[PDB]
Amino acid sequence: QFTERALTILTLAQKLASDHQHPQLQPIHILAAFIETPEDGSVPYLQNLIEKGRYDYDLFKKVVNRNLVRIPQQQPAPAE
Amino acid sequence: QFTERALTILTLAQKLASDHQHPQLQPIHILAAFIETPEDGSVPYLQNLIEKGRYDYDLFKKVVNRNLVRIPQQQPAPAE
Repeated sequence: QFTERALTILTLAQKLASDHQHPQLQPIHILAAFIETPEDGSVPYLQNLIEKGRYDYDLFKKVVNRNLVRIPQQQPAPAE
Repeated sequence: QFTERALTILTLAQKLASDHQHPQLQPIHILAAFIETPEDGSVPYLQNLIEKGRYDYDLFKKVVNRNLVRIPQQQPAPAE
């Protein structure tokens, strides 16, 4: 099972596939789910394990957004 | 090197330049490091040398925070 923080990320990932009418929920959306805001003090964005781990978040958001654009749309009901 | 208060205030200046994705770390950031919040009780901000030294500290607050906003934003690689 999931914690409130984790379940929120899961939920948001699903939300994002629906919001963007995507047929599939991908790591791109879960990555998008973490970057809720651009807040410097937020663990989901810059206090993040990814930021401190390996890939920079200014570069990260570009990767995530590029993929959200590349992933094809549906007529909302077929999302995910 | 620096002591705990000094290394921290320098670190904060450096942190601000990278958080706001600025092209250069400068006097604005170190002033911002000192002017962490509007609280006069903050030892780094008003009961500090800043109010006691005469300078109209409200001006530093407004100019410095305004400059954190006005200073051009960059990609993570050019940040700081």
